[PDB]
This record gives sequence, C-alpha cells and structure tokens, in this order.
Amino acid sequence: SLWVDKYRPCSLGRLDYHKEQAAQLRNLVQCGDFPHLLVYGPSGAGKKTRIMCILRELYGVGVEKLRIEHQTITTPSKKKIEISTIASNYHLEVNPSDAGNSDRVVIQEMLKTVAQSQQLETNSQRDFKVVLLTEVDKLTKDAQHALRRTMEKYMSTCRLILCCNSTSKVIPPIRSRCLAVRVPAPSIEDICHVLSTVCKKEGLNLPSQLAHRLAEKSCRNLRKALLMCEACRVQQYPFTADQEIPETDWEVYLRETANAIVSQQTPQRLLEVRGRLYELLTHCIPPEIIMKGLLSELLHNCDGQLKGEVAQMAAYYEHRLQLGSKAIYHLEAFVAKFMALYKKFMED
Amino acid sequence: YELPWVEKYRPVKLNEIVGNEDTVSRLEVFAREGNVPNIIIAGPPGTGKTTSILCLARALLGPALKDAMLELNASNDRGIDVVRNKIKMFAQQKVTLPKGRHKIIILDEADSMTDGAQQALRRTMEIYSKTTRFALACNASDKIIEPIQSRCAVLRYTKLTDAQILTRLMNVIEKERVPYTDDGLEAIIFTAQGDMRQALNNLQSTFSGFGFINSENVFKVCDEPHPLLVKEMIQHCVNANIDEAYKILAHLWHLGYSPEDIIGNIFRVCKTFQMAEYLKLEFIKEIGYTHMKIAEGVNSLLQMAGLLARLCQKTM
Amino acid sequence: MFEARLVQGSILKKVLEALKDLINEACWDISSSGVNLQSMDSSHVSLVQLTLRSEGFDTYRCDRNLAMGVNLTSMSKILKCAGNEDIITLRAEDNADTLALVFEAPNQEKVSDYEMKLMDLDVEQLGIPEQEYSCVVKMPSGEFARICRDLSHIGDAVVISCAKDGVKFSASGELGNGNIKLSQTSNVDKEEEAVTIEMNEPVQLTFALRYLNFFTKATPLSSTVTLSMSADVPLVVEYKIADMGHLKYYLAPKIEDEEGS
Amino acid sequence: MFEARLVQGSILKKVLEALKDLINEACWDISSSGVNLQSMDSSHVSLVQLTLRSEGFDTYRCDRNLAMGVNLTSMSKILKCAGNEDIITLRAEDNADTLALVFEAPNQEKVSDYEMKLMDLDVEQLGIPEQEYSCVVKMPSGEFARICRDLSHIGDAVVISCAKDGVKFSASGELGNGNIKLSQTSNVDKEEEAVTIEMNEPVQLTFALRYLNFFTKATPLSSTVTLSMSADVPLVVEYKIADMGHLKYYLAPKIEDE
Amino acid sequence: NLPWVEKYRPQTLNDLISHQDILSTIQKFINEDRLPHLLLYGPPGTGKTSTILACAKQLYKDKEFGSMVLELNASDDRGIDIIRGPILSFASTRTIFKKGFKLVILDEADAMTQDAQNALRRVIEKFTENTRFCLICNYLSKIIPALQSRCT
Amino acid sequence: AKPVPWVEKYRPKCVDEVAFQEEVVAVLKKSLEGADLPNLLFYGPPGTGKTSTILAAARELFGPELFRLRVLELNASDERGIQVVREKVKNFAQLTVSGSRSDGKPCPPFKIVILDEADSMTSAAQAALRRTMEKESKTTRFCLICNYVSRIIEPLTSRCSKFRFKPLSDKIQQQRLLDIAKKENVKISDEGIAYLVKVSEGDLRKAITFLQSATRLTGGKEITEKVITDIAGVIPAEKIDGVFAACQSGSFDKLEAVVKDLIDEGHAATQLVNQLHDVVVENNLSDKQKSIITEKLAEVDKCLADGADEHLQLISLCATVMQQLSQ
Ligand SMILES: Nc1ncnc2c1ncn2[C@@H]1O[C@H](COP(=O)(O)OP(=O)(O)OP(O)(O)=S)[C@@H](O)[C@H]1O
Ligand SMILES: Nc1ncnc2c1ncn2[C@@H]1O[C@H](COP(=O)(O)OP(=O)(O)OP(O)(O)=S)[C@@H](O)[C@H]1O
Ligand SMILES: Nc1ncnc2c1ncn2[C@@H]1O[C@H](COP(=O)(O)OP(=O)(O)O)[C@@H](O)[C@H]1O
Ligand SMILES: [Mg+2]
Ligand SMILES: [Mg+2]
Repeated sequence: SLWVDKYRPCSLGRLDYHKEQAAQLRNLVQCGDFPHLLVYGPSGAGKKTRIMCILRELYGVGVEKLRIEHQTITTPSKKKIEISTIASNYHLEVNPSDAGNSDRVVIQEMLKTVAQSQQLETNSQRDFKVVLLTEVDKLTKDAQHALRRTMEKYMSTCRLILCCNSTSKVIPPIRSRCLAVRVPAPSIEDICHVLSTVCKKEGLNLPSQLAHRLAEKSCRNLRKALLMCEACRVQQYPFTADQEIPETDWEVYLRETANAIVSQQTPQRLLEVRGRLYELLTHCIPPEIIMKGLLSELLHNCDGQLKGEVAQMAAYYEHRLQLGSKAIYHLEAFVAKFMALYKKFMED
Repeated sequence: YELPWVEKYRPVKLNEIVGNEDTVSRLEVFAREGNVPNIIIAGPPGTGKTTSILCLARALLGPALKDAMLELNASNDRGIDVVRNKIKMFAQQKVTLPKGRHKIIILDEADSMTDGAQQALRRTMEIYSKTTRFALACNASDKIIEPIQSRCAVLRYTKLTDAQILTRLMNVIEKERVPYTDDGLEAIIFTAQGDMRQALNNLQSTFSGFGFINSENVFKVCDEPHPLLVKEMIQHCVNANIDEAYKILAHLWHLGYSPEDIIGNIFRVCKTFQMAEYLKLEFIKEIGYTHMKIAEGVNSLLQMAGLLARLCQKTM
Repeated sequence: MFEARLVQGSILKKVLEALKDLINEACWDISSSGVNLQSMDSSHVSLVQLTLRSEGFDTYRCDRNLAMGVNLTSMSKILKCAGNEDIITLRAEDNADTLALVFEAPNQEKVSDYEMKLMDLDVEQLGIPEQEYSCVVKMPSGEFARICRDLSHIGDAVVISCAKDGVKFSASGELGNGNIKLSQTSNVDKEEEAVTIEMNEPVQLTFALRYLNFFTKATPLSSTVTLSMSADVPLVVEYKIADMGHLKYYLAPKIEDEEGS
Repeated sequence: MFEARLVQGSILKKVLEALKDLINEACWDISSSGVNLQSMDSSHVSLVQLTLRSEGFDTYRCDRNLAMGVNLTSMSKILKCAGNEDIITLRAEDNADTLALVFEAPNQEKVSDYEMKLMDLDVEQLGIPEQEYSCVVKMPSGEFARICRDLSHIGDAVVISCAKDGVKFSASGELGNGNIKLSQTSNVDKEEEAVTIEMNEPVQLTFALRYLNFFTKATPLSSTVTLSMSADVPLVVEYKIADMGHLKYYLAPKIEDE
Repeated sequence: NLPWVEKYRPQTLNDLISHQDILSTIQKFINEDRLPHLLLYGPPGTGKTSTILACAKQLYKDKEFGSMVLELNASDDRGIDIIRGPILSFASTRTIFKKGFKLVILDEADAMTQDAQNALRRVIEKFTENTRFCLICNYLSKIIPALQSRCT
Repeated sequence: AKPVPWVEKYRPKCVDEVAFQEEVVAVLKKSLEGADLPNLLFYGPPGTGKTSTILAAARELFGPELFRLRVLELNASDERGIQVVREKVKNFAQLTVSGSRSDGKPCPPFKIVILDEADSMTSAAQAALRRTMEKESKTTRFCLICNYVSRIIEPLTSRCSKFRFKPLSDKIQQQRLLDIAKKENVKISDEGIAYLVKVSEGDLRKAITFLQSATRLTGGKEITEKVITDIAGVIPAEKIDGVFAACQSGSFDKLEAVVKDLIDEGHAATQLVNQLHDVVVENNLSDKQKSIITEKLAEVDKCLADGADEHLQLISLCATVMQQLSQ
C-alpha cells in the first residue's frame, strides 16, 4: 500500500497545514444550515482531503465505504451514455465533465434522479445529504445554468460541493450562492513537515536538505512529493543530500524537448520537435500543462531581455489553443515563433 | 399561369448541360452504352446535378421511367422505416427492362439524410446492383459517409466558369428577345457566383421587375452591397486610409445593410482584387476574423471600423 | 341565458368524435335558429360546418347571440362523461367564462354537472355560397368508411371519378393499384343501403386520404352520406344529423400534374 | 401441505388484474380461516386487504400457517393461460419453493399443470383497527369505474363530499370542473342498481385519482361497491367477491394545503 | 385600449409610407397575376408583415381569407416536421372557394435549419402555379442560396 | 422553523416599503387610473426588490382573490428551456377568465406574467421569448426582471418600458447590518461593516450572504478582516504590495516567484485583475504606465473569460507591469 493515501488525515484536528481554515470549516459544519460549497485552489493542494474530511465531520462513521455505480442516460439523439458514480450510503460523488457535449443531459437527469430519491430513515442521520461535483470547471455554459437551477430547486434537500481549479471559466452566478472555500498549496516548510512525519512514522531518517529538494522539485504538490519520497525509498534507503531524485518521464521529456529547441533554429529541428510534441500530445496530457512545462523549462535558458516577449507569446498561444480545437497547430506555432525570435536574438 | 424560367429552360438531353464537360461526355457514353455504375454527383448548387441525373435516367429508361425510376427527395420523409421499406422494396421489385438499361433510384440531397438511413442504404446498393443503380445528388460530401463515396463513383461538379453561363444566358435571352446592357449581364454574373439557377432567376426576376437588363435594375431587385463601393473600400484600405473608407462604410450602414451581407461582399470582392499576394492573404485572414466576430453575435458598426483599422495597419 | 336540452345524447358524442382529431379549437355561433359551427383545420384544407336546429332540442331558449370559443379536446373528455342514453342540458351565461353540461339518467336517478373553461378566439365566418353540383351521390356510411379504410392502405390519395357507369374510387401506391367501382342499385329493401347517383357532367378529382379517414368517423350519425362533387367545387360530404341538423365537410382537391408518359 | 380447488376460476383472474398494477409483489398468508393478502404499495399511499373465505372453495386442505410471497405480474401471466370456466387447483407444500397451478376443464378433457418459482419477502402486518365509520355509500361498481375514469380526465384529484343531499364527487383542472351528485334511490328493480347512504356526519375529503383508477379494476368482481368514509381515517372501498370473500382498499386522503 | 403599435398597423396600401417601390412592384405583380414567391428581408419593425397582410386582404375578401392564406411563424415548433405537415398540405391542394393561387406567410423565416430550408425549397419547386409563398426574415445570410434562387 | 436566508426574508413587502422608489409607485399609480400599460422590464442590482415590488403591484391591480388566478410568476433561470417558454405561457394565455371582479371595481382585461432573472437566458431562448411576447400581445402582459441591460437582447428590450432600480446607495446599509447583528447577537466592529459594504459594488444581497457566511464560520466569535477577506473573494492587500514590489524592479526570477506564489495561494486571476486594476487606477503612476497596465488587465480578463490558463497570463501581465514599472 502507498503511504501517499495510507497516512491520509481523517479528522479535522490531524491536518498538518491550514489549521485556521480547518477550524473555520469545523465551526461552519458544527451548526446547521450547511450551505453550498465551492472549493478551489491549485492542483495537489489538498482540496479532496478537505472534502472527505468535511464529509467525515458532517456524518458519522460510515464515510469511506465507497463503491462504483453505473447509470445510463439518454440524449435528445437516441443514444445511451453510461456514466460512472462514486457513492456511499451518506453522499454522492460524480464527475460530470466526462460527457463532453451531453453535459447538460447528465446535469439535468442524474441530479434529478438523486433528488427524486428519498433518504431512507432521514430522521436518524441528518437533514440533507451532499453531492460532490469533482471536475466542475470545464462544464459548458448551459450545463452550469442547469447546475445552478439544480442548486436552486433542491436547496432544502440537496446541497452541492463543487471542486475545481482556475475558477475563471466557472460562471459568475454559481459563485454568488456558493460559499467559496479556497485551499492554498502548502508551503515548503509544511511539505517538509509532513514528509518528516511520514518518514518518522515509517522508521526513516530523512535529512532536511533532501526534504527541501523534494519540496522545491514537487512545485507545491504534496501527492507528487510523497510519490517522490516513496520512489526515493525504493531507489536507495541510505538517504544522502546529493541524491538523484527520480523525476517523471514527461518533465524530463519536456526538458529534452526544450534543449532540442534551443540547440538549433532550423525547420528540420522544427520537424523533430513537432514529432516530440506529437509524442507528448498522444499521451492524453493537457496542452496547457505542456505549455506550462515548456515555459518553465524554457525560462532557465533564455536571456533576461527576451523572457518578457517569450512569456507574452506563451500566453497568446495558450489562449488561442483554448479558442481552437486542435492543439498541435498552436503548439508548433509557439515553438516556431520562439525559434524565429531566438535566431533574431543571436543573429543581431 | 406561365412556368418560371428555372423549370422552363431545364435541359431535356444530356448535351445541353454545360457543367463539367468530361463528366457530361462520360455520362453520355454511359447513356448510349447502358451499364451505368453507381454514381454520386457533388458540387455547389446550380451546376446542374439534378438535370444531369434526370436526363441520364430519361435517356436510359425512356417509356419505362414511371416504374423503373424512384425519385426520393428532401421534402419526403427519410426515416429508418423509409430506407427499410420504400428503397428496399423498390430495389427488390421486377421491371421488364432491356439488356443494358437498369433501374435508377434518384437520391437527391443525400447529405441531409441521417446516419441510419445511409446504414440501410449501403447494403442495398451493394446487393441489388445487378438491377438498380444509385445516382446520388449532394452539395457537400462531408455529411455523407466515406463508404457510400467508396462504393459509388464520385463526380465532382465544379462551380461554373462564367463563359458557359454567358452562353446559356444568350440562349435564354435570344429565346425571349429581352433587351440588355452588357455590364448589367456581368452584374448578373456577379450576383450568380457559380449558381446558374440563381442567374436565371435573377434575370427572370429582374426583367419582370424592370424592363431593360441594366446594372441598376438587377442591383435594385437584389440590393446587395455594390461591387464598386466595396472595391473602393478595399482600395482605400490598401493605401492605409481609415477615413475615406469610413465614408463608404457610413454610406453602406445608413443604407440599412446588415453586417453579415457587408462582410460577405467584402470577402467576395477581396477574393478577386488586384493586390499583392501576401497582402491578400493577410487581408483574407483579417476579414475571416471579423466574420467570426459577426457570426458569434457582435454585429456593430464598430466591428466594421475595427476591421478597417486592422486592414489599414496591416498595410504598414 | 343559454339553456338547451337534448334528449338523444350520444348523437352529440358522435358529432364530437367527428370533430375529434380533425380540429382542436372551434367557435360556436348561437342564435335563435340554434347552434352553428364553422371551422377549418390547422392546415386550412378541410372546412367543417355543423348546424343544430332549434326544434331538434327538447327545451331551447336563447335571448342573445353568443360567440363561444371551445377546445374540442376538453369537451372530448367531458362528453365521454355523458352516457349513451343520457339527457344533455347545456347552460351558459351571456358573459360567461364557464360552460355547464348536465347529464341526466333516463330514470332521473343520476345527475351530473360538468364545467368547461372557455377560451377567446378570432372568428372568420367564411360564408359558403349555394352552388349547383355536377354530381350528387348518396351511399351508405359504413360503405364509404370501408372504402377509405381499404384505399388508405394502398396509397395516400384517392382518385374519385363519377361517370355514367357510376362512381370509381382509385388508389396508386408503392404496393400497387386499386380500383373499386360502384353502380346505381335499382332495388334495396331499405332506403339506407342504396347507392343513388344524380348527374350533369362526369367529374374526376383527387383527394388526400388522411382527411377522408378523419371525415368518415361520422359514420353512426347518419345511415346515408351525400357526396356532392363537381369540377372547381370542393368535395361536399353531407351527413343529415337526423331531424335536428346537418354536418357538412369541404375538401379541396389535390393538384394533379399532367404528364404525357 | 396446502391444496385448494375452486370451481369458478375467472374470479381469481379478475382479482389478478385488480391488483397486478397496484402492487408488484404480494405475500399470501394462508391459515385455517383462509387466504389473506395485506399488502402495501411502493409509493407509500395505499393499503390492500384481499381475503378469500374457506367455505366458498370446493375443497381445501391446509396443514400449517403459510406465507408465500409471489410476484403478481408473472402469476398474472400464468393465469392468462387459464380460461374463464376452468376449475383451478393451487398446490404448495409446507416448505414450498414452488407453486403448482392446475387448470382443469369442466368436461375434464384438458388438465394443465404449471410451476411457479417462489421468493422470500420480509412482511410487516399492519393491524387494521375495528372502528365505526361515519358514512357508508353502496353503489354500482360499473358506475364507480365510470366515475373514476370520467373524473380522471379532468384533474389529478377529487374532493368528494357526502351530506344529507347524498354523495358528491368534485374534480378541478385546467380543462375545468366536474361535479357529479347521487341521491338515495327509493324504488329499484334490482338491488345491485340501488344507491344506499348510511349517515352519521357530513364529511368532505380529497383523494388522488390514480389510485382510484387502480382500484376500479375490481369492478367485474362485484355488482356493488361500498365507499366508507370518516374523519382523519383512510377511505375504505370495498368489493364483495361473491360470497367468496372481500376486497378492501385503504386510501390515504390528501391533506396538502397551499 | 391597446398599445399604439397594434392600433395603427397600416391596413391600407395608402396608409404605409417610405416603401413605395415595394408597393409599386408588388401591385404591378398582383394586378397582372405575375407574383412570384416573395422573400421579405430587412431590419425589425420596418413593416414586413403589414404590407403582405394588406396585399392579401386586397386580393381576397374577409369571407374567403381563411382558405387562401395560411400564416405560420416560429412561435410554433419549427423544423422538419411542420414542413411535412401543414405547409405542403396547404400548398398541394386546390381552393375551397372560387379559383386562384394561395399564400403561405412565414414570419421570421431565418430561424429554421438548412434541412428544413431544403425541404421547403423542394416544396416551392413542386407546387408553384397554385401556391405563392411569402417568407419574412431578418437576415438574408441565414438562408441557403438555392432558396434565394427561388423566391425574389 | 427552517433557517431562512436573510435576503428574501428581509426584502420589502408592500408598495411603499421600497425605500424611496416612489417613481415606480407613481408610474403605476398613473396606470391605475389609465387602466392600460405596455410590457415592463425592471433592471437593477439584486436585493433591491423588483420582484416584491411587482408582486405588491399586481396585488394592487388585481386583489388577493385574482392574484393566484391572474398573475403567473416564473423564474427565467429556472425555466431556461425553450419548451416551457413556448408551452406554459401559451397555456396561461389560452385559459382566459373575464376582467370582472366580485367587488365591483373596474379591472383591465389582460393577464400578468412575470419572468425573473431573464438576463441569464441565451440568445435563442430570448428570441423565443420575443416570439412569445409577439404572439401574446393582446391577452397577456409581460414584465421582466434583470440585473444588466445588454444581456437582454435588443429585440427583447425594444418592446418594454425600462425602469432602473436604485438600491440603498450609501450610509443606510451600515446601520441596517448593525440592526441585523444586534438582532441575531452578532459581534462585528465598524471596520468589518465598512469592509462588508466595500467588497460588494452596490450589492446588498452579496453583503447579507457574506455576513451569513462569516457568522456561520465564526459561530459567535469576532468577525475580523481575515474571515471577510476569505469569504468575499478578496486577495489580501499585502499580496498586492508584494506583487508591486517584485514587479517594480529586479529580475524575472522574483516575478516567477510571486506569480507561482499567487497561483499556489488559490487566488483567482480575475480577482487579481480587479484588485490590481483598483490599485493602478488610484495610485500615482504615469498615464502611459497606467494605460498600458490597464489595457493588458482588460485583455487578460478577456482571455480568462474565454477559458485560458491563468498561470501563463498572470506571468505575461506581471511581465508587462515589470516592463512598465522598471522603465
Ligand atoms: N449546366 C447547366 N446548363 C444549363 N442550365 C443549367 C445548368 N445547371 C443548371 N441549369 C438550370 O438551372 C436549373 C436548376 O438546376 P438544378 O440541377 O436543379 O440545380 P442543382 O444542381 O440541383 O443544385 P441544387 O439542387 O439547387 S443544390 C435547371 O432547371 C436549369 O434550367
Ligand atoms: N412603413 C410603415 N408605415 C406605417 N407604419 C409602419 C410602417 N412600417 C411599420 N409600421 C408600423 O409598425 C408596426 C409593426 O409592423 P410589423 O410589420 O409587424 O413589423 P415587422 O416588419 O413584421 O418586423 P418584425 O415582425 O419584428 S420581423 C405596424 O403595425 C405599423 O403600425
Ligand atoms: N495533512 C496531510 N497529511 C498527509 N497528507 C496530506 C495532507 N494534506 C494533503 N496531503 C496529501 O496531498 C495530496 C493532495 O491531493 P488532493 O487532495 O487530490 O488535492 P487536489 O484535489 O488539489 O489534487 C493528497 O494525496 C494527500 O495525501
Ligand atoms: Mg438537387
Ligand atoms: Mg411582424
């Protein structure tokens, strides 16, 4: 069993970072009229830790007894779509963004179905029940309009906890009626604290300097930090400060992509780097993640008078990739513009 | 109760069609021979796909046309039961036909049919091909699946070159003795844009509307933005002049023109304008971007002003 | 004050089942001569005129004319509350939003009060002129209903031709042809089963079969149907509703293109 | 060991389409008194009590108290194999997982044996109290099905009111209102066509019409139905299946206020 | 009383103004019986329905208006169903009274899909001598070029 | 009883309870004697009480006997479907009663339908609403409630009477929130109340919901600035001073540090655009610097409205405020 999820907290008092938000949420769920929640922050900050912790504090013992159900829905076109559901006897958890263009269909039908379902022995447990919408940000406009309709009509019997990142694409009038809970990414010292705790439980003597290296290469992402710690334990048990940390294959692939860019400024190297971009894109990783990795591994090389225009073109081609439908044209346009600007930079 | 000119001057034989000369000649070779393969005819509207398929079916069958030819169309219902029943038991039927002549199912506007309709189509046209042959008509081949274009012979009809449109127009005009001016007839070409039925209807319409066929009468009964005004607009955008082009913009906006038609005529004039090739490419890209601004729902005069500003700044 | 009593009760039900799917809203024009109705379909192809005379009602009295908007689906449900032998009394006010129908048992044991809310409609009274017809054919109701019910399986249209041999109903569809002939019958023991044809000029017209199938749900109203057909004249389908009135239909014929082949 | 033979088998078929739509699975409870069905609908509104008495059967053997929970849609499917005149045999042992259905011809030229799979159900027996109902109206079940069917077209519920002028049914909806009224009939030729009102206190109550339409599929069983009402209690509707037994349906009145 | 927009819908070809060329061409079409199918396009509120309704009331009396004019728009459901419903059923049949062509008035005609436009343009070709369509639209550019190649 | 939120609980109820909106009372008071009115459209920030004003207004025009029979109230964001626009309004206008009351008072014979929060509808739904207003212009009158003007389309606003609803602008909300705090026994100082007014631009309902949320988190503790800054979606001011200190002079390493230190905190980039815009338009920068920074803030908010990545765009925005601040 991995220690990333084995030593996960259960109660709100055994949290390692953001104690004040933990106390605020504990006193919020201590009284009645628990409102609609919109939890947000960066990836790996620990939103879902707060969410199952809130579910632990809201209910009794049976909060981690989860199972997968499969529910079929019908589009206006005659086609059956099977959707997945992570559910318990006290709550619901749905990812509704897996259905791309039929997100309004599932957002109407599935929560109409669970709203029309009656809580058996409702006097014993609590007043209402909670529904998690795990990936909610990339839902489209009228899907989120049906979502706020669902929030309005079953306000007495079904409150929702929407979890996402980058709420700019989340519509305004769902943010008005939802209590906004913001979970920041843990700092370098809090990541070092929880790494030292997860090593002290498992009989380990991690030096502080290697914990700083793990925190600074995890880029404020605790799950990735604990996975690096696990992989470092697998690689070598005697821990030295000068330790080779096993970085993930797509980051070092982006590093090789970036040094293939800065090596040559010719169309043949552009063909090679377009092949590398295709190999990166075929693994179903998001192109904004590729863009961010390219800019992070690109700013370690370029001169100080050229970082600003490079960053502006990075934002420009990420935005036009979001407006478009095929990623490789905008990505290789960004790479071609960077090569043209760099060869103008060293040519003069 | 006189018939309109679109149906009165429809061709009755396959050599009166001026659309695609090699395809028409091969269709006549198949009409005199008999073993016509499964064909699909694609192209823009007005090229004469319907009259080519109808003339091929007539010259094949002759007196047995009323029983050996099934014309299914867009105004009829084309559900799953229709391709299950009507097309199937037409393809299963027997007609006493000659040695080379074959049954014909004229499927006009096949791009508008549903996917299950084509799913029930495919087996039928592969199996019953010893007796019935499918002559599909369509506008865009993208809405039709690739297997139907595979089992058919695809016949791309081009947009008509203006010379054959002129020859048919002198044929109709000499058949009616309608007076004309030359530049008015070129205005009828400009209003046609590869749509020959549109040219005939606009000429028809215009003569019934106002005697002499002159640029003023056809441009009055059509009321598109004038080519001279939009061409002078693009010329004023070439030499980096926002103001002189904006009097033409205010002239075309106080005349009550919708922005969609303004940007469509802007692109259509910019297609054939005599300017630098890379400059024409940049102009077409900016006109396309403003056309997405229009199509997304921003139809202000300021979008035209910003289009003029972007065309002005792209010429230094 | 609109009180109108009708003893034979299911005849209004058959009148309504004739209007059941052919029309969804209609206006009742009420005068001292009685009840009038003139409406069209939503497609504006078929015209329906319904006339119920004053003397056919049991106790009819009506002080002022009434234009009354009716949804025939609502009283299609309400007249299904009426029995076959029940007595129907219709009651309305001069400025009513309401309509009252009282269903009474023949032994005066069961009494029923039913209310319908009325809707406003714009009325276009299309004055039908009196025209002499080239052909007038009276035939059984069940026979004509069977004629359209068989010929609606073959095709969607019928070609009806009246000539010196008689009347011919033809159909041509994807299954094949169909031609049913009827001749003038000299002697029947009953007057309700004979086909009797009066003529000036032989006619031939094509009609949609959905409309005729909607028309011939008025079969139990009358035992005999009068089809008045002529060139440039619609197909008049007259049912004589006993001695209390008449139900008349008007179908425009279809366009037949002329082909030399 | 439980065997039952009944000479008129269409009455159990009429029982079957009386409750194959209301309730999906039912527990049959047989003791030496006979057969009882106290079942409870899925939407938590209606109660059904069907009882069949011992003396009406041709022959009857029952050893122990037994409770078999059978799906009535499937056993409605198996009784559709039987005719309207055939004598019916039901057989089940003390630990029966099966139900044997034998349909025999009156002239004994056709004897049919079929098997039914049985399932276990957790059954709660609701104690129906013996109480004095204020109002009892006896009327024709064909007219009662006619009442439910012609009032169901108007609205979703009926407010029915009984008083010294008789009984009264009222429905309201977007089409309008319906208001039927019955009085005490004095002279009849047949007692099944009469209307009899036993009165204690005039009462008004509102009930949903879907369940009334469901209850009016028992009207070929009895020529008369009995509608019994009082204050703050479930409505009783009652069919007398011959001298064989009875069919009571308990309806929860609608108390929703705006 | 009513708002002033509905009280003064020009009922006569005399009351309306600033559309004199459309007036002259349409009356010239309708007096000599050379009226084609019409497609009236422009901005909202410039009187598209008023002129065609006054022309249809100029042609026919009030006692025959119900069988010679069918009015539809987008308040009803519009698509592939109602083109195969009321429209061609009105268009393919004759007149219940007298003789002459018919009229279908379709307000806000730019709101239908191009499949419905293809069905309607084939309906326009099939029945022309007995039916004269009138399509009122806001934007011309929402209409397929073959439909603009049918109706003036 | 159920815990009622204090927005609809504390809304006005009568015609004259509207807190100085006497023009909206007076126009109708004229319409009572005139017995005729066109379509209406009330636009304004929420919590003002447009819905309650039109409910009491229709109660004055019809009475409590005719209120449940002649007034149909629908929420447009609850009825965004094109079917329920084109069916329920048609059914309401088709079912007609007379315009005569049992009290003997005169009454105008047209119906009343209300569509609340109609600005959230799309273009096609609003076009279908325009069609429903077009065909039902004789027997049913239309009134709409919205918060913004241009979200309602031009054909929908060309057939209605537009009424601006002004809220309690200044110096009334602070003591009102003090009465709510003293009624529910809530301890909150003056600066917290002033910050509650300041975080919502003219919005009462936002302030009541933020006070409800802060009292729910504290549960009886002091409402400090940190809790209100957390709930109201405010970046703390020291983060903006750190951003301006990093972008004033130095290298791109400190910007990347503060941008990656602003995304990590969980802050929305649109909130940075709003607050950075607020601190640029009020500071003592040059006009060219203020102009370039604010134009880029508008472009960044555009692309964040289009769903672009916040990280790269905050990098580019901080890069151009660095190139404008260092020069
Ligand atoms: N090549 C041609 N030569 C002569 N007349 C033509 C030609 N093409 C079209 N026409 C005329 O235009 C009319 C319409 O032609 P159609 O074949 O119906 O157009 P189409 O190819 O079917 O395109 P659609 O159906 O509108 S997409 C015919 O009746 C002819 O009078
Ligand atoms: N030329 C005109 N002269 C006089 N009144 C006019 C004129 N044009 C419009 N009107 C008035 O405008 C009112 C509305 O006209 P409509 O024909 O209904 O508008 P429209 O052209 O159909 O645009 P729509 O229906 O919104 S697409 C009419 O009732 C007239 O009172
Ligand atoms: N106090 C803590 N102790 C141990 N692990 C923690 C703690 N807080 C966060 N984590 C770890 O950080 C990871 C954050 O993942 P998750 O909750 O999914 O965040 P996100 O939803 O943003 O990806 C979790 O896997 C969890 O194990
Ligand atoms: Mg074609
Ligand atoms: Mg109009």
